[PDB]
Amino acid sequence: DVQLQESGGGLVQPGGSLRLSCATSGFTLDDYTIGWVRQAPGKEHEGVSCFSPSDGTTYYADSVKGRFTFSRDNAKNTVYLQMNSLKPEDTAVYYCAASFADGSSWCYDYWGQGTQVTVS
Repeated sequence: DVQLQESGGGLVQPGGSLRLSCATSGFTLDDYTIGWVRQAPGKEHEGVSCFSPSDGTTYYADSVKGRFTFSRDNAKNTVYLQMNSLKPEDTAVYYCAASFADGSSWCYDYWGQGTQVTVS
């Protein structure tokens, strides 16, 4: 079955950088939309990025455009979130999330355990 595991969270300075990794098991990346969703206690979850293999587009939340960048290592089946210019409001648990690429949902059906990012 689809399984995801995030890593790389921690405490980072204001305006700093951090690179999260999501390792996968059970599928090839090109069959799925994949990306990142975050949730801070007290707020509903917020999509951060989502990648579609139908045309290779990555969608980003307006709040992170230009600061956060998604990438994949297709051979290693691992995806990444490169965060730059971190702000205190970026503090949240970050999940990598995926859906089978059939047009009905996107970065929704499966998620990992999450990794905490805390910005001072």
